[PDB]
Amino acid sequence: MLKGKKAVVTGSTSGIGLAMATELAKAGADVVINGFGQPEDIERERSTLESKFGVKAYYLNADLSDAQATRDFIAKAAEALGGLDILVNNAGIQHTAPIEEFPVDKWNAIIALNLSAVFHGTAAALPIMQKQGWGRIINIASAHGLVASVNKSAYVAAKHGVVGLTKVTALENAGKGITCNAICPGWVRTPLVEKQIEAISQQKGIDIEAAARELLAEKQPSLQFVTPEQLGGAAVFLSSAAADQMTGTTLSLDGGWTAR
Amino acid sequence: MLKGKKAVVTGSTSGIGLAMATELAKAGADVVINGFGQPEDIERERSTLESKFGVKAYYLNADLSDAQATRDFIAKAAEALGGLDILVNNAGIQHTAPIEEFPVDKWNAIIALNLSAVFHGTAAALPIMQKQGWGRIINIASAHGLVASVNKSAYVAAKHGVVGLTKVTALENAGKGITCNAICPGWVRTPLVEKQIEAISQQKGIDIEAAARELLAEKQPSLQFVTPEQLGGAAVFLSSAAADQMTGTTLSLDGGWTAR
Amino acid sequence: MLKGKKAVVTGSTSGIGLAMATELAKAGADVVINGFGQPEDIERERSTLESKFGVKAYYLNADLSDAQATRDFIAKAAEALGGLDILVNNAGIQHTAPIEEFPVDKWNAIIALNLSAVFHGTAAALPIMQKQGWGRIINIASAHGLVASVNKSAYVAAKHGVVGLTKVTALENAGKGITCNAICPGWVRTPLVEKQIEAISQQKGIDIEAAARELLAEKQPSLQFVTPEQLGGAAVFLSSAAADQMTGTTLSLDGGWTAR
Amino acid sequence: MLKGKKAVVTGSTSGIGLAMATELAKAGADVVINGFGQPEDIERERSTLESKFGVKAYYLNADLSDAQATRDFIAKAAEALGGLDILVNNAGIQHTAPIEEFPVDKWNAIIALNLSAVFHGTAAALPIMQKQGWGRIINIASAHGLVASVNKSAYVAAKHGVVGLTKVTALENAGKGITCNAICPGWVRTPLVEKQIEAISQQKGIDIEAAARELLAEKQPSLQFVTPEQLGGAAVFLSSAAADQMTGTTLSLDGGWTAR
Ligand SMILES: NC(=O)c1ccc[n+]([C@@H]2O[C@H](COP(=O)([O-])OP(=O)(O)OC[C@H]3O[C@@H](n4cnc5c(N)ncnc54)[C@H](O)[C@@H]3O)[C@@H](O)[C@H]2O)c1
Ligand SMILES: NC(=O)c1ccc[n+]([C@@H]2O[C@H](COP(=O)([O-])OP(=O)(O)OC[C@H]3O[C@@H](n4cnc5c(N)ncnc54)[C@H](O)[C@@H]3O)[C@@H](O)[C@H]2O)c1
Ligand SMILES: NC(=O)c1ccc[n+]([C@@H]2O[C@H](COP(=O)([O-])OP(=O)(O)OC[C@H]3O[C@@H](n4cnc5c(N)ncnc54)[C@H](O)[C@@H]3O)[C@@H](O)[C@H]2O)c1
Ligand SMILES: NC(=O)c1ccc[n+]([C@@H]2O[C@H](COP(=O)([O-])OP(=O)(O)OC[C@H]3O[C@@H](n4cnc5c(N)ncnc54)[C@H](O)[C@@H]3O)[C@@H](O)[C@H]2O)c1
Ligand SMILES: CC(C(=O)O)C(=O)O
Ligand SMILES: CC(C(=O)O)C(=O)O
Ligand SMILES: CC(C(=O)O)C(=O)O
Ligand SMILES: CC(C(=O)O)C(=O)O
Ligand SMILES: [Cl-]
Ligand SMILES: [Cl-]
Ligand SMILES: [Cl-]
Ligand SMILES: [Cl-]
Ligand code: NA
Ligand code: NA
Ligand code: NA
Ligand code: NA
Ligand code: NA
Ligand code: NA
Ligand code: NA
Ligand code: NA
Ligand code: NA
Ligand code: NA
Repeated sequence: MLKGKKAVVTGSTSGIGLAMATELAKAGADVVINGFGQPEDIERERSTLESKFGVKAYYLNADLSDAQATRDFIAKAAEALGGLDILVNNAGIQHTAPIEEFPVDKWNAIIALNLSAVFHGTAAALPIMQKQGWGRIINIASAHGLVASVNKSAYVAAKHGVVGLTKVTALENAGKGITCNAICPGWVRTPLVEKQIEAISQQKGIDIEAAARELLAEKQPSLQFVTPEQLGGAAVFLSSAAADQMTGTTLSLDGGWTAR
Repeated sequence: MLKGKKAVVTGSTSGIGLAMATELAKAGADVVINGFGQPEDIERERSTLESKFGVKAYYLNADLSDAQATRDFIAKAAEALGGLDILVNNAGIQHTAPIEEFPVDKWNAIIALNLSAVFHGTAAALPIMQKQGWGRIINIASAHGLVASVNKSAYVAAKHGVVGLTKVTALENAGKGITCNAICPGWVRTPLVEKQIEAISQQKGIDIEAAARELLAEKQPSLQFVTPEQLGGAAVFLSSAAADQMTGTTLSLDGGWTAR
Repeated sequence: MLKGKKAVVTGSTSGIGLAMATELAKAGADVVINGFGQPEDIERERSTLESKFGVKAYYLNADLSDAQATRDFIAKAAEALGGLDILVNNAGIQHTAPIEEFPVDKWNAIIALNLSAVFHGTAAALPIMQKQGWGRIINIASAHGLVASVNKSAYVAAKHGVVGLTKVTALENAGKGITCNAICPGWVRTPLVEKQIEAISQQKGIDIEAAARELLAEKQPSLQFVTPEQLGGAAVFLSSAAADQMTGTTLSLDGGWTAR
Repeated sequence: MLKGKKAVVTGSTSGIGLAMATELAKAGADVVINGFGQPEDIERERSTLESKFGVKAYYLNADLSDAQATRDFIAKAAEALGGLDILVNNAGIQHTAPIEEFPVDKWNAIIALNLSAVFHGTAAALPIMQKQGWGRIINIASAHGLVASVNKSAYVAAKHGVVGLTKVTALENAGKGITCNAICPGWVRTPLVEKQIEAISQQKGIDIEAAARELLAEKQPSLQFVTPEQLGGAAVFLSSAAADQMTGTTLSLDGGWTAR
């Protein structure tokens, strides 16, 4: 249980981040959500976190590709919550192309969100955690923070960068009651992945589900998707006392991807 | 909760394994314990698992440096439990010396217990898990399955071997409902480590607790020990549904050791 | 021997890059050098590469923190050389501060040079190498592309990012006659490190050489610096036929840093 | 050049080890060879090392699955050579089967040769290298010392163990003029691999060369074999001055295997 804890989840209007916010709320944490989407859906998300799980929930819109907006977001989040115990740096994007064709603006956008926002969010959060002598920073990296695939230069670079940044954060705050770890998922069937399944299905002239199977077969030995719920469970474990001395490391939920 | 689950923990008469057995019993699992020690203490351990936590508990004595004894142990364990859902391959020993002075019999003993017993125990357990379509194999490796220190050739070799074996086990059983992962602790203050703290204290002419601090400072950035209870919590997480697609990987609870 | 080969070394007016350019020239390669410094020193460097080693050498000034300048540099380099066989992405900077004090502009500057320039330089070079069916891209990462230290968030993030980018580059160009690998040095006594030795010497109130010894003792088990000449040798090996099937990997010359 | 150096290569009657011995002899080293095979072929190998390359060469038969035989081999080798500068621990075997079907005797045989012989050979060599203040220990691990595949439990465990042992050796002898590193090949078309290509060809009902292509496609992005000659080149680089501060690490020549 995380009763009383104050959590922030970036990019929690969709996908993995939405499940993170849900699982933390179900554990008893008040939650700040963030991200893009339809305003009606976002407000329904916010209000149902409160009405289902009896916590406080706030939505703060911030484009975390902007450094100052990210730092201002963390301040506003901590003000809303009355503190900041758990930060989940989750927001991210993907774009696929070979390096020589990879758009410079897409490189910049992926580095800005998937890497730099993790730095800026961490930097803003840390003094709050340091003052109280407790904190969790949970970075959502990827299997692609540990290994590579073709046509994902920016994303692999960014995610490797997140794994490095995680280690530094941990070392700088070792023994302070603050841990920092990176959750490294394999394939999870969110909109980020559905776009790649569709692109495969076209390339190969197959139906969407045959394409999903081929995507899994190439990388993920279990031949099953990792679920957002599972990953929310992992974040809840990282937030627990059992994980007091788990810091600076990666937690891979990837169906065997990185074992081979 | 692991209500109804059937667990086996090797080397669970002391240290980390004793906490593993305790946490699994507290989660509702029936438990087979194993290891050396005073018979009066072992029977008190067994009986109090039952009387505290309302599960069944059995003690089976087996020297797991012997391959056939290890395989016979798993059979006897599964017969006692009426099945075998969770295997924790935990028993291990340590000996410190530079390579050219390292006793050949100690190399053999460390390889036999710390590596080969994990293979033989896994081999015996797997068909039971494969038939039922569910299982957890949880190998207790070390930070020394990922990095080295001086004067620990056999142990580092064995533990690296366990990390490799974990990956194979996972891959071979991917998608079958069976996962295999390695918990990689840093320093935990058990008798295995107390011997090294004492040897330091002599070498340096300091008291035992100053020696414990020096041991931590050299390797473990948090400057705190990992606890057996924490590691029992990690095993309980690995046994959970959230960890259905966590397989073939390492879970480091090491206070930052492997981050630097 | 690399007789006839056409090489480019970024940040080759100082330190490791200067030794890279020297060793490649000594092996018979024509060389484009790059970087900041005193014009008189740079021209002496250029002209003495030619007069000592009988190759052609060119200096192209480009601030590689600018993406378009980096891409324009590679074009100008290939035009000067009449081709482009070997690219050494070496230019880099360092800044030390804890995350919450780490200047946003320094984060941006380190990401731009130490990571993004590697992407932009690679992207520009690749089509030239792909057309000829041979190439070497040699990225100078660090031990800090594999592990972390305190107060080096941006640099560790960038260098981990370079290690990831290296892997992608390799995979995308597997079998094409092009390899991409990352050289990961430990401490090398260049101006980048002399600044840190000086900062230590002040912090600890010791002389510069006692500070150098303390810097080595903390991280580098050999207690010796890696030399620029050694690293130039490593680049010459990577450029050789023996390394035709060495791709996507790290070559650590670090006195044991990453072994522990 | 390694003129005057004294080298020992285990398992150098076939495959990678034969190329190791050849390249070291071509660099000017006297060489002790070792392994099984036809006596006429072995003597022709020995004598042609001498007649082609003008060095001394000796063949010492030792079954390195036996610890004392391994230690006695190193003594006899050093006596033949008049010293011992470079030790290449290369001899190894393979067997494929799922864990629950994996023969206990094959586990024991693979651990004994592929792991324990590396320990015993290292232990015997080290005092000779320590006394002279120079040495190279070059362990032939595998991609399977870093990652796993199915049906290779013993081999993956052993090779991970070699990677760990390499790190310890390096750390214990840091700064002494002795380095220890592990060469980690991908597929190399020796008899060890030809057996697996044949087993595939049967399983799939295809010709041998289509099977070789399928073997490469599954693991090795370059779609080319690594050659024994290349690996001999890598050993010659490790033996060079440029590699004085390369210690405790892995040198992967694997066509991209471990990048993904
Ligand atoms: N889906 C996978 O298979 C997978 C695997 C490994 C890691 N990841 C990582 O998981 C994280 C979540 O990804 P997902 O699959 O749930 O994707 P998703 O597209 O479902 O969700 C992305 C979330 O980030 C938000 N977002 C995007 N741009 C933003 C910006 N500039 N500022 C603030 N918010 C922004 C979106 O609105 C959304 O809430 C990402 O970091 C991704 O890299 C995903
Ligand atoms: N303590 C640490 O800091 C630490 C760190 C990393 C990993 N580990 C690993 O944790 C595991 C448990 O170690 P611990 O610190 O609790 O040590 P411990 O000495 O307290 O416990 C060892 C257990 O194994 C049993 N045992 C020993 N030899 C055996 C044999 N031949 N057959 C069956 N049982 C045997 C002992 O009786 C005891 O129950 C080991 O695998 C060890 O390598 C320990
Ligand atoms: N010295 C070490 O111990 C060490 C260890 C690991 C990795 N590295 C890496 O080695 C590489 C070289 O570092 P060094 O120690 O030789 O440092 P150095 O300061 O001696 O040399 C840096 C070189 O890069 C050039 N440079 C800097 N900013 C630039 C810009 N914007 N555009 C173009 N050129 C620029 C400099 O003019 C100089 O030629 C760097 O990538 C560094 O991260 C160094
Ligand atoms: N071929 C590959 O693709 C590949 C890939 C990675 C690593 N490796 C490793 O390379 C090394 C050499 O393998 P290879 O492919 O050249 O195989 P190989 O079968 O051609 O050669 C094996 C050598 O070891 C010798 N040998 C076997 N048993 C021995 C014993 N008990 N005592 C002494 N010598 C013994 C053999 O006689 C032979 O000289 C092995 O360690 C292997 O694990 C091979
Ligand atoms: C697996 C998935 C991710 O890493 O986000 C991908 O897009 O590669
Ligand atoms: C840390 C501890 C262990 O790995 O068991 C040790 O003995 O090194
Ligand atoms: C070792 C050195 C480097 O990585 O450049 C440092 O500044 O940490
Ligand atoms: C690649 C090869 C080896 O590792 O020896 C194999 O048998 O898997
Ligand atoms: Cl890929
Ligand atoms: Cl050490
Ligand atoms: Cl540090
Ligand atoms: Cl596999
Ligand atoms: Na709180
Ligand atoms: Na940003
Ligand atoms: Na059960
Ligand atoms: Na055994
Ligand atoms: Na390390
Ligand atoms: Na050329
Ligand atoms: Na740039
Ligand atoms: Na000699
Ligand atoms: Na042996
Ligand atoms: Na991999």
